[PDB]
Amino acid sequence: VDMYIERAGDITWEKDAEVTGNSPRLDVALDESGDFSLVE
Amino acid sequence: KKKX
Amino acid sequence: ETTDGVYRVMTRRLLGSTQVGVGVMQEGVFHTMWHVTKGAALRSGEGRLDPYWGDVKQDLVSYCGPWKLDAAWDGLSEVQLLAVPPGERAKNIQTLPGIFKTKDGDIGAVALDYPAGTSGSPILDKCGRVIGLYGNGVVIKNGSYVSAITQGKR
Repeated sequence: VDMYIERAGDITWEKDAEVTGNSPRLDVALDESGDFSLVE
Repeated sequence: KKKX
Repeated sequence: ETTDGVYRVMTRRLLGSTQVGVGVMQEGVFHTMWHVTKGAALRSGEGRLDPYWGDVKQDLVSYCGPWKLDAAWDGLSEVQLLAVPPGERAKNIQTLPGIFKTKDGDIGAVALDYPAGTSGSPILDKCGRVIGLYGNGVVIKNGSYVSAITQGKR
């Protein structure tokens, strides 16, 4: 399998950008395999 | 979602 | 072959290509999420980049050298996801992070939903520094997604 990279852009902050999405506060756990899960 |  | 910037991580077989993720080149080191490459070597032009460090629990891997990204979310300010979705140009999305509260401290987290191959897209502070990578997260009850701001140790 050929895994390769290709440039996609410069890393720059955009002035006057679209502000979207909420800001949830969640209780989560992280297992040794790198998986997050919600604490119920 | 890695969680489309 | 290691110029600074954001990059797509692609795979090709006999047919076309598929974008499996994204990563950041900084200080001659390529940074992405472990689940994107599983530490496989990466072709960059005519060259080969080899895995240097990684951690499955953090879901991170670096190529060519140690993890270089050390900027941290300030816990207060809005950030930008520099999303690089498959088949779409890079775009900046500004958001105020929420929080993953864990037994081992809090982690900023962004409630933005993109295809699997967007994994590894960088999250930026107002100075343009990479405060972490997008794409290791949880699905909440309504089906939407929340990604940790995953940052390594330099």
